[PDB]
Amino acid sequence: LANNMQEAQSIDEIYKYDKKQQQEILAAKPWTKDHHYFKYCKISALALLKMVMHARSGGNLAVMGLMLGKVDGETMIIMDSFALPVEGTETRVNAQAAAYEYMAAYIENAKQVGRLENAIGWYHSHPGYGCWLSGINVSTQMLNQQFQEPFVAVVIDPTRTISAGKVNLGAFRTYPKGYKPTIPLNKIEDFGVHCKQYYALEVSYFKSSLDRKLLELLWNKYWVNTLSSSSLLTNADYTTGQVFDLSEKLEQSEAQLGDKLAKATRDSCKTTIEAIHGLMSQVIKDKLFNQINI
Amino acid sequence: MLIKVKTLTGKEIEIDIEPTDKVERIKERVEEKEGIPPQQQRLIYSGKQMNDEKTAADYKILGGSVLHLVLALRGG
Amino acid sequence: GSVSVALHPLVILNISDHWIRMRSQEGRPVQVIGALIGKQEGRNIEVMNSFELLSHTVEEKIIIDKEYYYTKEEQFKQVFKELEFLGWYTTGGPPDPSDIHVHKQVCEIIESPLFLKLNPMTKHTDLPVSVFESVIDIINGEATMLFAELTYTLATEEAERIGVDHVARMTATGSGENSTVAEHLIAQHSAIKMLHSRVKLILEYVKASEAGEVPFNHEILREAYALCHCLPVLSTDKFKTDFYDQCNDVGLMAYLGTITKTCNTMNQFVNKFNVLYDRQ
Repeated sequence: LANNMQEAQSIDEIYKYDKKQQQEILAAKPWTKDHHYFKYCKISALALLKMVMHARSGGNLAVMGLMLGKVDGETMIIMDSFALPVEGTETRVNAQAAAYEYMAAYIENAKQVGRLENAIGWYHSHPGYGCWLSGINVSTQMLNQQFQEPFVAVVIDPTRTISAGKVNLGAFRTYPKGYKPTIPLNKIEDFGVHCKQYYALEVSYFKSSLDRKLLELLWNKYWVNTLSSSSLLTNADYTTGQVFDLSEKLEQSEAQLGDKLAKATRDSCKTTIEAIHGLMSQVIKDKLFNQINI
Repeated sequence: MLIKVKTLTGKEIEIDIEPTDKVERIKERVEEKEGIPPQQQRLIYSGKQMNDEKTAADYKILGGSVLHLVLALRGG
Repeated sequence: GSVSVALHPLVILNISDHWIRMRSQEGRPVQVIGALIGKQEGRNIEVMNSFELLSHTVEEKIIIDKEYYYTKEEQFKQVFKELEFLGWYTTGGPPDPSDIHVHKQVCEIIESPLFLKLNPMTKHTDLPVSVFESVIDIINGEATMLFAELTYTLATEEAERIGVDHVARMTATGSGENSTVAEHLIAQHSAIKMLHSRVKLILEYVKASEAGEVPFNHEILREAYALCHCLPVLSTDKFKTDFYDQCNDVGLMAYLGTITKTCNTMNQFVNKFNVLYDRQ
């Protein structure tokens, strides 16, 4: 924990809110020009944890809520998530009367304490029903996007997440009216009949310096799973798939050349860095264990 | 009259309606200001949603009132 | 001892986010204060959530707002049903008379308030989170009050476990000014450090046993012998061949992957040369 910096780190400016910049970016409205504008959604660790806990706590029923944050450039930042007092069946949720009063009161109370962020989106949980936009979510997301432009639909699946051990969070945004534009068919199948109406987004997560510092001492028995990590063995299929997509991207960039090369180089660097990190861990293990009593 | 209507995302709307006037008047003010359909709108004052059947003649609005506007949302 | 308290890995994240957000907003580090919620089952207290609280300052005294607390208590009951006020938290180091004053003021709300202390500016590897319990002793005269230290647990839900593991295994949060090599090597360094500490403790124990200053245990010594007769783990030739094969494969994967980056730099250089040097 020493021989480094302990003050405001380079992962804390993401948590800083600038009112003037947000006002300028809201007045600019760069989203209306290119409709494929937003492509990245950065969610805080706290927001994701709260969303997953609330979705799982609902049991087999469906739950819904809001999420705060802001928007910068080509990315949407989602910082906090607060639930709603909704009473939904196994398929549909309504949020009839007490949900909106809760929204207004909670936003006002949060602004009282110091929460300077505004509402940035809504989320609703599919209890084992995959991760896609239904014919009602599409309509309500279009309704929200028509007037409150900075918005995003987050879909979470609690049952599948708890059964498979991996979170299933999907960020989506709807195209406006009249916007038309051995390989698996899941690309069309896993979406509803409105597959051409909405498009997904790249979901990433971030955490603060204090978040990582406190989570470093979260538990002191994963060291065994790190020493006997067995890297380059549990994700070989991942690396082969990455190599295949990298070859496809290289072919596309070569066709274009005859700026697309930048993302291909980035993907290649990422895959190679992962492989080199795995080899480094294996070399460290070999030096630690097998180089003793020779 | 400069009654303020605020959406949760930060949009601002200014309307002009006398207190004796019906809440349908507020509804069509926001209609001709933005265009959100009448059946897809909810308005909140003082933390309590007003009903359509209450005329704002005996109402705790004496100027400076801010109305929180939200859009109905549903999921499946 | 006293009342067994069960802490979830969501309160601590709430405190850390609170501290980070207010420190960023105010520029300088500050003190944050809130309120915990949970359940009371017999002799067991469980804290599972927390919400922020508003506090004002009168010269030196810190006064917790009561009307805002009441509104928040009425509001949070709609979403969470079996949740009740349990205690209050703050961020700071050693206990302070300001904390005792705040606890005495807060005592007017619940009968047995807890006291969760978080250390955001810790300077050691000791646990930064400490659960304190303030029971009113029967000492007469001046109220000599020392909050009893509590050995909290880490009771956690299944979805909470999944989310906590997902955030713990996160690595893309940085990869900016700090090299990803540093982040990859830090985990290995910490794991090796903990293993080295454990084996150093074992070595100290066996040195003490051979010195004669401790009672001689015939079973632990033979267990240590069994452990120590297996350090060269799997030194067969097949393992060496497999290791060399893996190293060669990763070397090829690095070669094919440095070539493309060199080609991209090539393309950028030729593009720049074909505009800023080419004669139209």
